[PDB]
Amino acid sequence: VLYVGSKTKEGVVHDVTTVAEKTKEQVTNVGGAVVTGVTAVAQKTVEGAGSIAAATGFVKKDQ
Amino acid sequence: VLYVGSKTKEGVVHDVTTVAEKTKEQVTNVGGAVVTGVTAVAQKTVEGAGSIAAATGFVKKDQ
Amino acid sequence: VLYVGSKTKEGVVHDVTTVAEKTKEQVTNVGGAVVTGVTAVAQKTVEGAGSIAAATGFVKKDQ
Amino acid sequence: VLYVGSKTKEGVVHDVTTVAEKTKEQVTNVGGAVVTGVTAVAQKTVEGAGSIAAATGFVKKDQ
Amino acid sequence: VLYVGSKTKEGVVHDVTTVAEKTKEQVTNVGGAVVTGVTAVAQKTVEGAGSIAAATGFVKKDQ
Amino acid sequence: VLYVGSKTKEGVVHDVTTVAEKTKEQVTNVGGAVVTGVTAVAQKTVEGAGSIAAATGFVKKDQ
Repeated sequence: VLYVGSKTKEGVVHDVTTVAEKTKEQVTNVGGAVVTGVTAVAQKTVEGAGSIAAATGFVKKDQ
Repeated sequence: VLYVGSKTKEGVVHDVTTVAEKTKEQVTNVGGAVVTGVTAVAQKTVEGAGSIAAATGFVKKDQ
Repeated sequence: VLYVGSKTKEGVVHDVTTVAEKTKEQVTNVGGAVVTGVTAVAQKTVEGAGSIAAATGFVKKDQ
Repeated sequence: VLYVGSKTKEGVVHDVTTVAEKTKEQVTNVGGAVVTGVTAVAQKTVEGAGSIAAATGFVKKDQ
Repeated sequence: VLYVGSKTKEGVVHDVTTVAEKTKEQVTNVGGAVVTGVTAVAQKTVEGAGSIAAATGFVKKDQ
Repeated sequence: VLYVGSKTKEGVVHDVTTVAEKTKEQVTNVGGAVVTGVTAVAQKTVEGAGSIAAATGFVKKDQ
């Protein structure tokens, strides 16, 4: 690897605008996962067997 | 690998605009996964057997 | 690895604007995970087997 | 550029919930008026002398 | 640029919840007016002499 | 730039909750007016001489 004057931009998130508006919201949850907001994940490298990069609303029940 | 004056842009997310508006919302959840918001994942490399990169509303029940 | 005058930007998050507005919100939760706010995760490297990078609303029940 | 117009809610009614359970009700009316249920009126304009907008359980015995 | 207009709620009614359970109610009315339930009126304008906007349980015996 | 307009709530009613449980109620009315339930009135303007905006449990016996 060798850069010379290069404007590299690996693995980013930007300029994310959300104008939300809810007059009413009701969330009932039992055991599970609920996600209703803004999420932003930015990773460059994730190495590993069995791993999980960037879960969101994840439900895992193994044996 | 060798860059010279190159404006590389690997694995990004940008300029994501969401104008949402909900007069009423009702989420009932039992055990499962619900996702109702904005999500933005940006990864460059994910190595590994059995892995999971960028799940969203994922339900895993193995044996 | 060798950089020379390069403006590298590995694994970042920026310029994330959220204008939210909720007249009413009701969250009932039993055992599970609920996420309703703004989240921003930025990692460069996550190594390891079985690991979890950047969970959000994660429910894990293994044996 | 992206434009989103101006909402307006001149004279509305919404989100009226009434639950009843194991409810005994006995009513005896003689010449009068009785109201026992849910009602919702939404008008924008009512004009005129002597008018009666949105009566409910009204009795009117003039001479 | 991104524009979001100006909301307005001139004369509304919302989010009215009434639960009842194991409720005995006996009513006897004679010539009068009785109101025992949920009501919701939303008007923007009412004009005129002698007008009666949004009566409820009203009795009117003039001479 | 991002603009968000000016909200306005001229004359509204919201979020009215009433729970009742194991409630005995006996009512006897004779010629009069009785009100025993939930009410919600939301007007923006009422004009005119002699007007009666938003009566409730009103009795009017003139000569």
